[PDB]
Amino acid sequence: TMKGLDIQKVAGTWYSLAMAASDISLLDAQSAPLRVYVEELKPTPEGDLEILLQKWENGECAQKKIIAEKTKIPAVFKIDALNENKVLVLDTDYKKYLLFCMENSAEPEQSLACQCLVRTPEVDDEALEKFDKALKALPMHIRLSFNPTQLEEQCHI
Amino acid sequence: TMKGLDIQKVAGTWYSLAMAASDISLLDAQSAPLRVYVEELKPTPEGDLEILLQKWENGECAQKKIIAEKTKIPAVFKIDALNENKVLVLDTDYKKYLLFCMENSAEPEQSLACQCLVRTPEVDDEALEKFDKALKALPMHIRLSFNPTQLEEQCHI
Ligand SMILES: [Zn+2]
Ligand SMILES: [Zn+2]
Ligand SMILES: [Zn+2]
Ligand SMILES: [Zn+2]
Ligand SMILES: [Zn+2]
Ligand SMILES: [Zn+2]
Repeated sequence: TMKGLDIQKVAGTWYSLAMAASDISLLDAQSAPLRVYVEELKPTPEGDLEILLQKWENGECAQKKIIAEKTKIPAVFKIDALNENKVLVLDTDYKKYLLFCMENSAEPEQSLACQCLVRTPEVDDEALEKFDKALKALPMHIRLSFNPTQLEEQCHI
Repeated sequence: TMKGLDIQKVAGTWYSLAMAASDISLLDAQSAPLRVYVEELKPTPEGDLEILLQKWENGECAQKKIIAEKTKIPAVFKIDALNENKVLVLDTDYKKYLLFCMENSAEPEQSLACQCLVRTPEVDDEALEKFDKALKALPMHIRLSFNPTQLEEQCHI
């Protein structure tokens, strides 16, 4: 988990370039439970974190606003959404990429999903290498990526 | 492509441990067109290669045989497959792992799919690292990894 995280500097728009998870079924279908496309991060003054993302539901992408609550580890947040209860920030440079995981701490290998976010819509090979470097110590069995045209196509339905 | 490959040596039982493809839709469900699980390679006296595999098609785990005809490259075979034209053997050591891709000469990008095969139904980190470096240049938007108790389950789950 990240040390020295300044949550306020992650604010603004983001794109889901890649995602990976501990169980194939968490991401394989367009309707899979952790297939989510992050659009905005909105930190609060108190230091909580609003996550704005799109999820497929009943034929259409739908916006979800997930309130991530501050905890005693600065880069760990508590949630009650998507059947997860934690959001972990692994690393970011604030201006280019951000790596975050979600999991259900009660069954982590059934529930862990990590994403590589980028600030701009392009395939950033260096951000992906950082992502893959973070992932090799995690029990991932599926990894997906989306170029900018593919990402927009996910909700162009 | 591997060079000085000895087809007779690859004969015998194998298990599909990991899979990767250019297009998510080639592998993202059991029903997906290139989700195949290889059971046995059967080299012919004539230098061809019969490939036995399972494929979940309707409600079944269909058993399927594909005949891969020799070409004037020892590591490339012609098939008419699922909708693929070639099987390319990239690397092997006969008794641990074998790496192969399938593609269509007509439109390879929307058709490339590769697999890491192992002889024992064990997760083998060394085979998987060979696979990853074999593929680090290719634009694969889906990569899948199976566990020990999927390796021997019919159509892996
Ligand atoms: Zn709060
Ligand atoms: Zn468990
Ligand atoms: Zn590149
Ligand atoms: Zn595992
Ligand atoms: Zn629509
Ligand atoms: Zn022949």
